[PDB]
Amino acid sequence: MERLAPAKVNLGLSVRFRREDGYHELHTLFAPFSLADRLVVEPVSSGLHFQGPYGRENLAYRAASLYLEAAGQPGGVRILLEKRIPEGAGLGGGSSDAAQVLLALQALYPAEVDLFALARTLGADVPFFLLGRGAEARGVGERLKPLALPPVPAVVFFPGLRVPTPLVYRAVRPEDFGPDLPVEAILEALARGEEPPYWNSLEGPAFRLFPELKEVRGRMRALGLRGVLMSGSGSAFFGLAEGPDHARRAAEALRAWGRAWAGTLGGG
Repeated sequence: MERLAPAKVNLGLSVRFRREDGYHELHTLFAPFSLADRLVVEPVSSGLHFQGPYGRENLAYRAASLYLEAAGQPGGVRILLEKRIPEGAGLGGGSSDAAQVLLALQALYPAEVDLFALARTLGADVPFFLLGRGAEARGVGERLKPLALPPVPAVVFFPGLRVPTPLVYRAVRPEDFGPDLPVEAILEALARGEEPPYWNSLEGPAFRLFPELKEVRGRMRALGLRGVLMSGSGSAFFGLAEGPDHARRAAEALRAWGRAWAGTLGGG
């Protein structure tokens, strides 16, 4: 079986306050983006044979192991993961990989396994990717409500500036806290091709600590992209294009400074 595991971007991210539990309450939109890892998943008589980054620590490996356990060890599987999405950049490739492995095994080895229970065990964004569409999220990003997003042309850019993800959160200050995102107005702005009334509260600390990031945004703005945001905790950025040729040409120009892809954001 072949599968495609699409990326996501956070189409706006607002840090609402610090919770009684010490994490930050978010309000954020998750939008699928068409850049996708390719997975080949095939049943075999025995064993779990996995090729991809991180070996046994890969979320998709853990997904397969959990599934086969839940299903009463119905047989083996061979999984090949070909990465197209950069890792640890706010794009959710690993979570998407794991979702597709769950869905593939569900088809290959039906056994009334509760995929969402497994996905919540795996955590991160696996429950989101199982939905196959956009979502509005609260809590720490895990409390989901489905959201229909208009499909629009977009560009994702990866500058190669990795820091541990807790850093950007530890750097957040009360002065960075925002209101809820105006969800309907953001959707309207996407469909109308306007500048969306969104923000990413994490850009507060991130641009203060890493001024290189403002240069990334400026470069994307100069190519005509609208609504340029760092995606979640970063460091990937996205921007909205006027049309598919514009997305392609802006992505091509950005390759001078890093990795870029033209695609579609939203769609379900």
